[PDB]
Amino acid sequence: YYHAHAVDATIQHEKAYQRQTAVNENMHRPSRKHVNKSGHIRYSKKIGLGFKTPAKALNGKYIDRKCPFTSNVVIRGRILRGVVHSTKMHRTIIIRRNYLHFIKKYQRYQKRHKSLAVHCSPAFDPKQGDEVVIGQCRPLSKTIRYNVLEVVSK
Amino acid sequence: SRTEDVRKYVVRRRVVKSGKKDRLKAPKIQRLITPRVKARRAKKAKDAIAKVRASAAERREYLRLIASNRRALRQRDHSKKHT
Amino acid sequence: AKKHLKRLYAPKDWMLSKLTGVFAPRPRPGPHKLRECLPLLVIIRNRLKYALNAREGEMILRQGLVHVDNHPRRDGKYPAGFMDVVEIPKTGDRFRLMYDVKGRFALVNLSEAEAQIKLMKVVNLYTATGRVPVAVTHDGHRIRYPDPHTSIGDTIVYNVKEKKCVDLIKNRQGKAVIVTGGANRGRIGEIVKVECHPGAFNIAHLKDASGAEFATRAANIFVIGKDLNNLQVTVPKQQGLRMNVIQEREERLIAAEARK
Amino acid sequence: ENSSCVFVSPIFRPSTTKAQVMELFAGVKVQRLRMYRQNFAYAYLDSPAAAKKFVEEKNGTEFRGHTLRVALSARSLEKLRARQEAANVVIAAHR
Amino acid sequence: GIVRSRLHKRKITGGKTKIHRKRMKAELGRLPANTRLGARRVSPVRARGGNFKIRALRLDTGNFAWASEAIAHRVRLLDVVYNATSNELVRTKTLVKNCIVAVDAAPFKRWYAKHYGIDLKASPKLQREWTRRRRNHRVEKAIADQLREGRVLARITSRPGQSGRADGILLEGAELQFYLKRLE
RNA sequence: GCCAAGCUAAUACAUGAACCAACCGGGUGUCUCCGAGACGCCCAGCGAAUGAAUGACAAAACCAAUGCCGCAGUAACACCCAGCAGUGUUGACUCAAUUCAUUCCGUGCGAAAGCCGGCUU
Ligand code: NA
Repeated sequence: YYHAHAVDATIQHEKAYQRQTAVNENMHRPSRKHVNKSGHIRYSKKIGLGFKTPAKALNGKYIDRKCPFTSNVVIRGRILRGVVHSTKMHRTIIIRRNYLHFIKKYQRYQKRHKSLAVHCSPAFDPKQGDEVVIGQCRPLSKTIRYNVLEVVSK
Repeated sequence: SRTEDVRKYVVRRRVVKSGKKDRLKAPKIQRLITPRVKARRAKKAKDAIAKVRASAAERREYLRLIASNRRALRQRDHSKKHT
Repeated sequence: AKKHLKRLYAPKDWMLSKLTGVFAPRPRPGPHKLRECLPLLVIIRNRLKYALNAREGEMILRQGLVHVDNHPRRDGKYPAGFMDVVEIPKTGDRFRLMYDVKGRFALVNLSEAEAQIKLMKVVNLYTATGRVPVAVTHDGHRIRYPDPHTSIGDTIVYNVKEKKCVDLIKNRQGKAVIVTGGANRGRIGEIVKVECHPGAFNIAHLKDASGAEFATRAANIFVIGKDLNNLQVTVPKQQGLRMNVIQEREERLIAAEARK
Repeated sequence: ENSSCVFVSPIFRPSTTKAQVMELFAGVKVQRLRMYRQNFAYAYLDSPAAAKKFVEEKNGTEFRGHTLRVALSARSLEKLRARQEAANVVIAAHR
Repeated sequence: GIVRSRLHKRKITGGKTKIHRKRMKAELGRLPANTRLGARRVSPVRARGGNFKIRALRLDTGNFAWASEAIAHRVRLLDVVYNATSNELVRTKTLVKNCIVAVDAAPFKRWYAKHYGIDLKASPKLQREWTRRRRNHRVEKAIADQLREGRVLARITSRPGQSGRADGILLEGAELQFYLKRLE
């Protein structure tokens, strides 16, 4: 007669049970390896390059299989910065990079821009116009190759 | 019989050529085990186990060095703490 | 896939004339990289001048008359490289492959009890089956039980004749190194301070014997001794001392004037 | 050399009582059984001279269940005795 | 044949790419397995590099583990009860990864009595380690309720069309309650 | 471009080596002492699939059981081994590697059941 946990109706509306692969949440005697403040079992990872782990990653409840902090996605390659351009998708944003291009013949500059598709973890809530830091990862979709690592307000 | 020689029972064919001594042709025996090859087979198993024995000795030396280094730190800590 | 090598595409460290032929011998995979190796056919024929052509160079090699690291090699495409010992017992000459101050390959004469050891840089460490530690060196060797204090970047003194490691040199502040790549190849310096940039390359600052200051990537340095006084390996004549081109041009003009 | 105490193996504390070991082996000055080894005992002899090990029962007489082994421990009594008052001076250092 | 390249796709701008190279062997695909319940039948496939893949066509046996007790047993599959992709896979009775199946509960009941001495052991004898490990140990009612029924729900954890095996794990906790609500 | 019958090689194909020969672990039956020990039995190789752990941290009283002389010494460990791993790497890992359970092996794994010389084995 062991009373287990209950289904979290907030985060279970996807026709299949959302669960973290790295850990088993049905353990009667959890160890000290992966335990958050609430005493639950949650897998969290420490990425490199001196990036702090968000609080919602350590003591949250969301399930993301493409998050760089709570999944097997690793960060390697390039680190860039941009401004949020659109947040009309689900866990995806568009960032824009603006720069000046120098034309040698006329000795003058030229305004140019480029658009990138980035995966936004639920640990972050960026608004349009904010500045973000993104890091390169493996192909996560047809167009996505970067992951959000930090957000600067306004 | 299992011990009787077989080199003397091989079939020999005779070829005659005009103005030449007749020659006898016999097949070369295959799968014939000689005391030269019996020592060759048994030799292989000798250094197969010898090589494995050597690696176990190399493992023991490493564990001695690891443990002895770990032991010296305990004595140094206790020597200073007691004295 | 590829099997040939055009002469123009061959590395410039070798001395091959563009007007002599279309092709150059392509080294086989082995201990050293293709772009940082000297094939055995080039050493025998183009440097030692023992073989006039490549037909006579095959007679010498396929007889096993050339020993590399105390082992005969009969392939003219064998990739011999840095810190390698080449011995020909019939002629009684022993060499070591090093870099001169300019950057070219140099053959340094050796003696007995010195042609028995070589220095290897550790590039990787991992755990094998049965929980044994294995270290991979810069020339493909795999040591199955290294010193417990070994780390990546250190130098291991090996004994080719008897096949066990004898000593270990650690990589840190206050040590003698030789640069093996870049624009400062073959220069012997002294580690001053190393900048650590995670994810990117590390930069090491070195000072020469004369006091000249220079920098290079951390992967291009090779520890060879505690300091410039007691080196563990014989170096070429210039001792890794780079000189100005202005003065260099003057002495050769004077020496050649009095040469006759 | 030095002959004060002997080492007894492999007697087991959970199987043999205090009186049972005293019967086979005579320890006059001191006697103690060690549990971390669980096969070690330290008994001191008043007048061992050549000790009980050299005369006999070295490695052949065997004890109940297992063969017995003994040797010269090269430890005397008055050293560990002396440290006790040195340890008694700290037993009273704090109340 | 089948390809896995992006040359036939539209650009993000909606335009069309002009392909000027033929199809390469390095980007091929293969037809699926469509594994089903039944007597064992597999076929090997030679993959790139000379390796082999076991394309299973029918299976009826697998290895299922009780995570709470850290044990495992070889049992027989009884039915397919749920599939997240489409219930037409439940009708056709196909076996894929993460599908929900019902397995034989007899071997797990026997191990339960042999270990913890509970029957849902002719002579007690000196073996009384039952009380030694029965302390601080409880079994959820949901697992025990279906153990005595004869079958227990499980989740397939292996890819049958890539390795030729149907291995799984028994549902417990919140995952069990999630699927029991949909099935009703 | 082809068919049938009759001969016979292998480093082609197939099958297959017990004792010499160790260290260590898990589960279980009959004996002795008062929980300890002995014995018998099943399984314990490289690689593969699944599940569970490891893959670090960064001021005193009371009770039950324990180590040492009553709490001062104090790597750990119920004998043969009293230091025979308490310590993998990276910027970062669900990676390397180790232990337990089931299938393994139902894709695989010969000492080529191999060939030459020199000394007398
Ligand atoms: Na063969």
